[PDB]
Amino acid sequence: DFEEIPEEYL
Amino acid sequence: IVEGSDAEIGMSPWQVMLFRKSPQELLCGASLISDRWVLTAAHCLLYPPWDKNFTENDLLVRIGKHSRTRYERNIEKISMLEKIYIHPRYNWRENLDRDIALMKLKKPVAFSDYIHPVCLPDRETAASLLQAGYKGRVTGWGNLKETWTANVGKGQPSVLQVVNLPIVERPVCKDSTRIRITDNMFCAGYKPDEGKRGDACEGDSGGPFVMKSPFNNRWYQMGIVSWGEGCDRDGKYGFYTHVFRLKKWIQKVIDQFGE
Amino acid sequence: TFGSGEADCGLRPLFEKKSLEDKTERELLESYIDGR
Ligand SMILES: *C(=O)[C@H](CCCCC(=N)N)[C@H]1c2ccc(-c3cccc(C(=O)N(CC)CC)c3)cc2C[C@@H]1O
Repeated sequence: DFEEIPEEYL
Repeated sequence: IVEGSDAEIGMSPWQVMLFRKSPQELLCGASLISDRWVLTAAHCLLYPPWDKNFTENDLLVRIGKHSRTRYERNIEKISMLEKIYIHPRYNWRENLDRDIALMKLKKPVAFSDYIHPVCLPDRETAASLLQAGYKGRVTGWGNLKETWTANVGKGQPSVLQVVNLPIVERPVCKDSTRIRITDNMFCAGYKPDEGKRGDACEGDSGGPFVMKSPFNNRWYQMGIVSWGEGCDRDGKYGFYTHVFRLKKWIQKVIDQFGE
Repeated sequence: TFGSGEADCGLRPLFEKKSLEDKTERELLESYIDGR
């Protein structure tokens, strides 16, 4: 459901 | 939120989303109380019956949001957690008494039009406002229709929802349930006759119940969304963590670290 | 001090700070014995 968030946050 | 409406933009700039990294999920609501501190419900992190026990690296915090599922590219801020603090007497065995937790952010958030902390009440603010009949306001991205028993119709919102609900008197709170109610809780919601409806629901827990002071025009957080029996069931009510009664614990922890 | 730092708490940039009301906050304020 969620749009992807920036990889710097994972 | 059941029977609420869409929030205006910037209407609740202290609302935070608790977001699981993997799988990517909404966990719970929360709130921003300074540049570095987030307030939520302990049951969002730690709940043994359901084998829930999150640590800091399990989670992200997302601040500044409106859309539930969009990444709001130059509007939202995402933060990492440094440290989770749960009340040492939170009662997950019995009734969710002391359902409160503090989260320390890795780096302070910058405020903006969409990111702005709420106040915590003082004694006289708690006293004047926390009265049966007065309404406060609950916000969140949780379900639109009951899932304590899964409900259809619409399911999930796309934007932040809002609802205003009256404080109910303590004897009616206690007579609505078989759970032992403590002085660290209050309940809220319309009575079955009153015609109006509305409630929190799954995915809303941990977020803010706020009220606006008529003396200084500021918003205060008086409750945290804690538990309830179903969502918007007639003759049942939402229960909230009583934020003022746990305020000593809150300031004890934010004073001991520490700059 | 002055709150937790802020001090500015609870006053929203897009509303209180520029003297705009949201579309339901009057419902809150008139439940407070109405009071005015
Ligand atoms: C959070 O999103 C869930 C909803 C909170 C508010 C919902 C509402 N006002 N309708 C949250 C939730 C809700 C209810 C319970 C629940 C129901 C009945 C009993 C108990 C319970 O286990 N007790 C403690 C042992 C007695 C209070 C809990 C549970 C939860 C968890 C869910 O994330």
